[PDB]
This record gives sequence, structure tokens and C-alpha cells, in this order.
Amino acid sequence: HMISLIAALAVDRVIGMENAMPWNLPADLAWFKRNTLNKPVIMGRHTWESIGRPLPGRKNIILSSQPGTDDRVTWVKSVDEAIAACGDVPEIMVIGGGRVYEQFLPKAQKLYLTHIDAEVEGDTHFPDYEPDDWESVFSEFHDADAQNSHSYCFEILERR
Ligand SMILES: NC(=O)c1ccc[n+]([C@@H]2O[C@H](COP(=O)([O-])OP(=O)(O)OC[C@H]3O[C@@H](n4cnc5c(N)ncnc54)[C@H](OP(=O)(O)O)[C@@H]3O)[C@@H](O)[C@H]2O)c1
Ligand SMILES: Nc1nc(=O)c2nc(CNc3ccc(C(=O)N[C@@H](CCC(=O)O)C(=O)O)cc3)cnc2[nH]1
Repeated sequence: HMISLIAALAVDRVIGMENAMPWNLPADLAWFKRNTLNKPVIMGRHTWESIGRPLPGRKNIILSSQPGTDDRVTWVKSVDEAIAACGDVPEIMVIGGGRVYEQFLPKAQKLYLTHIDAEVEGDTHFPDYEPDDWESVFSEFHDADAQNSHSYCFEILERR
């Protein structure tokens, strides 16, 4: 009934390098937690492998073209199967990675983005979300501090 993408972006909207995350910002991941819990989460098979354990309290739906390899989650073969597998919920969280984010952006009505002031070379990037289609409805800047080496910004965008 409603799809959101939730993603932490560095410069160039880098989200993934060597299939990891080199921007140790704990308030950046504590932001993922306030926004994803009790909502179903959709992710691609690579993002599933990097969490290594379902997100608790939540239907975990993992897109892959091949049979599943973990009974603790729900395996689906298409974007529409992934959505249906989430049930009748007010909001579905799409949590990556690159390929899954791109497929779900046209279906999304909300984006929850952390922008981190960090240079990381990056093979994988968040999809280009046109400003004409998205409106910033929340935005809070934070300088680097004791826990965060990087300056960062939590943002919430709603589809126009
Ligand atoms: N910073 C962030 O916000 C964020 C979010 C998550 C992860 N990441 C990074 O993003 C990268 C991962 O993204 P990725 O693109 O590498 O892999 P992914 O998007 O996590 O999932 C890729 C895999 O999902 C499956 N898949 C996706 N769409 C499908 C579809 N429509 N039908 C069937 N199967 C489908 C395929 O698995 P098969 O090959 O089995 O078909 C595909 O190989 C990593 O670098 C990760 O660290 C960052
Ligand atoms: N805002 C935001 N920040 C992120 O770091 C992020 N990461 C992903 C995909 N990658 C990951 C990697 C690790 C964990 C993770 O370990 N989180 C656990 C514990 C809570 C925490 O560590 O913050 C979880 O319960 O989801 C989640 C997503 C998707 N959306 C995001 N969104």
C-alpha cells in the first residue's frame, strides 16, 4: 500500500563499496532502527547476505532469482511478488541494495536517507531521485562528534 526506500548515502550517493559500509556512524544506523521496526523489509540477496540475520520483528523479504537458502526469511522472485509478500501493511521498507533500490524507487512514495559527508569510492550508488519528483519533508544536519567521524544529515523525502 506504500513503499519507502531507506538508505545511507555518502558523496556521489555512494551506498556500497566492496559490498560493505565504510562510514562507521552509529547515529546513522540508529536512524535505520527507528524507521524500519515493525514494518516489513524488502532487500536484494546481496543485502541479505550482509545482514546475516533477519531484521527482528519484521517480515524479511529477499529478492533473488534462485531458490532460497534460509528459512528464516521470505524468498521472492520479482518486485511485485516482493510487495505482495509484505501483506496489507501501511508501509513497506526497501533496504537495498543498489539494484533493488533502483527497481523500487518508481514505486516508492517516501525516502529515508542519511547523507554522510564522507568520500568513499563506490561501485554501487543509490538511484538518482529527481528533485522534481521528491519534496523534502524533514531534514536535520549534525556535525561530526564523538561517535560520528563524519558530518551527517538525516532526510525524509515524499513523492510529489
Ligand atoms: N548504504 C546503503 O544504504 C545500502 C543499502 C544496502 C546495501 N548497500 C550496498 O549496496 C550493495 C548491494 O546492492 P547489490 O545491487 O550489490 O545487490 P542487492 O541489490 O543487495 O541484491 C542483488 C541481488 O538481489 C537479487 N534480485 C534483485 N532484484 C531482483 C529481481 N527483480 N528478481 C530476482 N532477483 C532479484 C539478485 O540475486 P540472484 O543473483 O540470486 O538473482 C541480485 O543479484 C552492496 O555494496 C551493499 O553494501 C548499501
Ligand atoms: N539510514 C540508513 N542507514 C543505514 O546504515 C542503512 N543500511 C541499510 C542496509 N545495510 C544494513 C547494514 C546493517 C544493518 C544492521 O546491522 N542493523 C540492525 C541493528 C540496528 C543497527 O545496527 O543500527 C537492524 O536491526 O537492522 C542494517 C542495514 C539500509 N538502509 C539504511 N538506512
